[PDB]
Amino acid sequence: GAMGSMERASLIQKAKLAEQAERYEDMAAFMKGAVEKGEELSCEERNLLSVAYKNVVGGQRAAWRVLSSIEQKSNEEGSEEKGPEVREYREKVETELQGVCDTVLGLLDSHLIKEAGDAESRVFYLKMKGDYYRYLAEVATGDDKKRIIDSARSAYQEAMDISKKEMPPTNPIRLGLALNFSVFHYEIANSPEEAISLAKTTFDEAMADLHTLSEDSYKDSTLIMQLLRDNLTLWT
Amino acid sequence: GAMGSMERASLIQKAKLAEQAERYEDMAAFMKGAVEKGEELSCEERNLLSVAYKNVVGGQRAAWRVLSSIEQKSNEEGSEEKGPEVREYREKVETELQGVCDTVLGLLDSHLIKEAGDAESRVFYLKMKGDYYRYLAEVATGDDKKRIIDSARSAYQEAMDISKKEMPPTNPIRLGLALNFSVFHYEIANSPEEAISLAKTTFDEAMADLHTLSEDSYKDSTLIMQLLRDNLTLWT
Amino acid sequence: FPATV
Amino acid sequence: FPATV
Ligand SMILES: *CC(=O)NCC1CCN(C(=O)C2(Nc3ccccc3)CCNCC2)CC1
Ligand SMILES: *CC(=O)NCC1CCN(C(=O)C2(Nc3ccccc3)CCNCC2)CC1
Ligand SMILES: [Mg+2]
Ligand SMILES: [Mg+2]
Ligand SMILES: [Mg+2]
Ligand SMILES: [Mg+2]
Repeated sequence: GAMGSMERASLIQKAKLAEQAERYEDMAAFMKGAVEKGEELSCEERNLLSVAYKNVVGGQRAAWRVLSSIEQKSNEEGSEEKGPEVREYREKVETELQGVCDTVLGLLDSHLIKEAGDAESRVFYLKMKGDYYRYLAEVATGDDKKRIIDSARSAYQEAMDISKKEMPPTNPIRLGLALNFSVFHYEIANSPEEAISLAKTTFDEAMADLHTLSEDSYKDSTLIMQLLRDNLTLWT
Repeated sequence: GAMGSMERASLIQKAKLAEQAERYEDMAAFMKGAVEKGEELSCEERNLLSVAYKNVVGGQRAAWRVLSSIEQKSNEEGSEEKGPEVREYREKVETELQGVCDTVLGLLDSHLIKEAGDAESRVFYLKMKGDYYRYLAEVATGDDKKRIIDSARSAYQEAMDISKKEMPPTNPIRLGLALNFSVFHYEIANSPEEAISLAKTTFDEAMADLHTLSEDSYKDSTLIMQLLRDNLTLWT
Repeated sequence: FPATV
Repeated sequence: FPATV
């Protein structure tokens, strides 16, 4: 690790600076360094880790979709042959994306998940594990595609089971997990009914628990509830 | 060069794909590879090169300004000491920026400028040389700061002298050069009057030559004339 | 594209 | 910040 010589606190400080500067690749590298110190992450630190990689992989996924679209068009009838370049460059971006996903999955496996005993931390990491397997699934086309999809499903399901037992239906982690697992069902598992059912039930159960919340908690929960509604609107 | 094994045409094709995917670091690497094949660039290829590096360095400059602002605030009275991290991370971004500038200046020196005989190509490259010395000047604080500033000035002045002799006052390259040299005067050389005079004279001389243009040329020229006006509005 | 967090 | 191209 190129970050092995830097203090944990300095890596966290720099991650925050990198965020302010919209330098998400640097932010992710700093957070990887922090994780690799081997201490558990606080809530704030878990959020820095997730923001960093979400932004990096988000950019890769957007690029991959642009390139995949061009490639798909090149394989329509009447399309002029332009050689291997579009495929090569899509493969290049794809490989980089896979690399980032493998890096995140690696941090989760060594050793964030196994050390996470509190529900909020364990659910957060298992949601991340489902998310990064989901990104792998989006680009998977070969022998392991079903196993990649199942790895996402398994991680999300474990997270769901803990979240339903240990957290209130308005908990933002529980909500965000449900949002993303619903998208997994719709976009990856070819299960739009499961996606819709999950989003609806999650929204309605949260609605019924809002009365217990402070103004600030209410704000946090309703923000994610609106994303559930936005998806339901898209799908129905 | 990691691009040494790829065909020139394939590098150009991939630069265009990278642009579509907003992958400007890749775009710049592809264009560096293309330049390093040692053939002159066409007009379209020169524009790919400039777009790629402008976007890369533009992002670095924005980040550097965010970090420099934080650093400057940390050195005000009553500011709590937070250690070396802000300076270190500003230095890191700064060094990367300098590296990109040195890379571009290197391509121009080896051997784009010396092979550029037509006015449009020579002015384009010398404008780029002024621009990348200007970015070096923005972060320069030491013994060589005056020489960096003079290197920008010298390149812009050579470009200006050729452009006035060989190109019409509406030529977009001539206009863009004047725009940027005007900003050099205002922001780098502490010469706001020179900046204003240059922008005004350039705008007025272009206005008087618009009658000679097609609709498409008129569109190209007026777009850059509006940037001159925007700056004049900012400065007066 | 649907929302995720 | 002023415009450049
Ligand atoms: C305490 C802890 O472990 N995490 C804090 C939570 C995650 C961040 N958060 C959010 O509402 C956003 N992000 C996520 C929500 C749910 C799961 C993962 C991430 C919602 C989207 N905007 C950014 C913050 C608050 C609770
Ligand atoms: C033929 C040739 O060598 N170059 C084409 C010119 C540069 C691109 N261009 C422009 O108007 C934009 N960029 C630049 C203008 C002037 C100098 C350098 C770059 C103007 C800003 N939007 C992108 C194109 C047309 C002529
Ligand atoms: Mg592949
Ligand atoms: Mg159910
Ligand atoms: Mg320095
Ligand atoms: Mg004059």
